[PDB]
Amino acid sequence: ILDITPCSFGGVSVITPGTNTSNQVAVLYQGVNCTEVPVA
Amino acid sequence: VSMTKTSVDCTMYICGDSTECSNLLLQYGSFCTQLNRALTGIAVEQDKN
Ligand SMILES: *[C@@H]1O[C@H](CO)[C@@H](O[C@@H]2O[C@H](CO)[C@@H](O)[C@H](O)[C@H]2NC(C)=O)[C@H](O)[C@H]1NC(C)=O
Ligand SMILES: *[C@@H]1O[C@H](CO)[C@@H](O)[C@H](O)[C@H]1NC(C)=O
Repeated sequence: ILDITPCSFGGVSVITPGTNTSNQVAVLYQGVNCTEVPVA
Repeated sequence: VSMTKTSVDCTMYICGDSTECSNLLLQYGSFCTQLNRALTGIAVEQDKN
């Protein structure tokens, strides 16, 4: 017997201080463990 | 004072990882985003509240 765990998905939210001020940004991957990022 | 912030992806709830049913949903178009704006609008006001 196999358990199927449908593949990890979640919201992509982007963070910006002042786009007017700078063109650098940071990201949130909502509801996903860090393991699933260097893996992904 | 508040209720649970739920976020739903309508493009995924209607069908998961089928590009096909997703390609069909683009013929309705706007309705998915209209609900995303709405559920963001409920979710954000839980912090405000
Ligand atoms: C992210 O997932 C990893 C597993 O891939 C979690 O690490 C496990 O934590 C438990 C409890 O300490 C250990 O028994 C396991 O040996 C750990 N697994 C590995 C492979 O190291 C980690 O806790 C998770 N992080 C979050 C924030 O959920
Ligand atoms: C943001 O825009 C104003 C003009 O409305 C400008 O004066 C200000 O320097 C800008 N901010 C940054 C960080 O450059």
